[PDB]
Amino acid sequence: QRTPKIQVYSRHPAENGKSNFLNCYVSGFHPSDIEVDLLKNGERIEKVEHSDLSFSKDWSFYLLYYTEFTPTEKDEYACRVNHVTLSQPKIVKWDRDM
Amino acid sequence: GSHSMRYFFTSVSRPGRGEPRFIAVGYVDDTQFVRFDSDAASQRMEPRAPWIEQEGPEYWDGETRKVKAHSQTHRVDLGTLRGYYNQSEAGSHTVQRMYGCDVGSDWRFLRGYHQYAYDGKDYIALKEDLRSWTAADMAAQTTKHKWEAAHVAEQLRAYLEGTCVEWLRRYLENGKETLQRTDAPKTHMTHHAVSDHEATLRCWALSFYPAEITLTWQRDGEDQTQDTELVETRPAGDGTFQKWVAVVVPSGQEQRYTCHVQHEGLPKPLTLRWEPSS
Amino acid sequence: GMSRIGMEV
Ligand code: NA
Ligand code: NA
Ligand code: NA
Ligand code: NA
Repeated sequence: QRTPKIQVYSRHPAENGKSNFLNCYVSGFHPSDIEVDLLKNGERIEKVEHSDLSFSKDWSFYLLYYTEFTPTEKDEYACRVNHVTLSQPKIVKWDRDM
Repeated sequence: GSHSMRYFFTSVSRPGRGEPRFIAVGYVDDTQFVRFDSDAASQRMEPRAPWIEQEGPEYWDGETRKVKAHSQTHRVDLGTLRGYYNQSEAGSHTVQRMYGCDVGSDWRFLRGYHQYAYDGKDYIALKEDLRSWTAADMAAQTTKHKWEAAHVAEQLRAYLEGTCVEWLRRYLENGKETLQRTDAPKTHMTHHAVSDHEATLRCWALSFYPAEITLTWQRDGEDQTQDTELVETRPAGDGTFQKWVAVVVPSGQEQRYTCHVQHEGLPKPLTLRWEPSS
Repeated sequence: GMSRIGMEV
């Protein structure tokens, strides 16, 4: 079993009030079953899509989860991941500088 | 430049009920162009790039027959492997397969490969000679003797050196507008104070294609790895990739630090420094 | 285009 690595980021450099896309890239995990949600103010975002499962040279899997979003000064965005290797879901907050 | 065509397959057993979950994807370089998902409604191989939609119904019928045959081979293999390893019928297990071919700048065959894994570990792989097999353990050694007796490597070698390269050249021509275009990284540097006397400089590479790239920091013209962070290259979601590299520096000393960017789309590597008025 | 080779373990 290998635990997922997570990056949460925007497709384009963030500007408050300008529409964009919120990504959560999960990689380096095994087995492939995984639960990924994008959150807005701690609540699950409903329209979220993901890439088709693929894997790296070490056989670990990777997926991209994504949705449209409009960054603002007051909204907090995050990615929440659960996997067999995790005891509790891991929440990674979106920071526009990363 | 050089190019590749690669197919990836994953099957995951579901012993409580039904057949394994099966997902197949095909790539040309870093571009996904076809997919199959056993859970999807069509039960067909589906297009994922505009240039493959040019293919007619005989292509889609042929690829659907081949991918469904691959799914059944994986279903049989999951059963055989459970027996080779004396495993319970109650647990979920996984098989993964990747194969494909590489061509050089002249679009001629460079190398082929066919690798197989059970539960995330190497099981059996074709060697670079396209004649021999690497078996990781004694269960894979049983499979190796079976495949030597059935002329498997000969059939794989014929596909990898012939058919695989012929399809790749066809796709490179039909999808030339994007497949043969390199997108050089769009670079910039950001500054993030961490105190009144230290700051992080972050060097960004955005919207590039293909994914291969190198970002390095130098201080006074020599490589710097202390106090640096380099994230894994990540998809933007529009077919291009992103990466960044960061270094923590004493405030006022930013001009000593340079970020160096190497990519196929850049004739000469780029050098960036922090613009102090910003 | 995919391979048609079927080889079972
Ligand atoms: Na868990
Ligand atoms: Na070329
Ligand atoms: Na230094
Ligand atoms: Na990664």
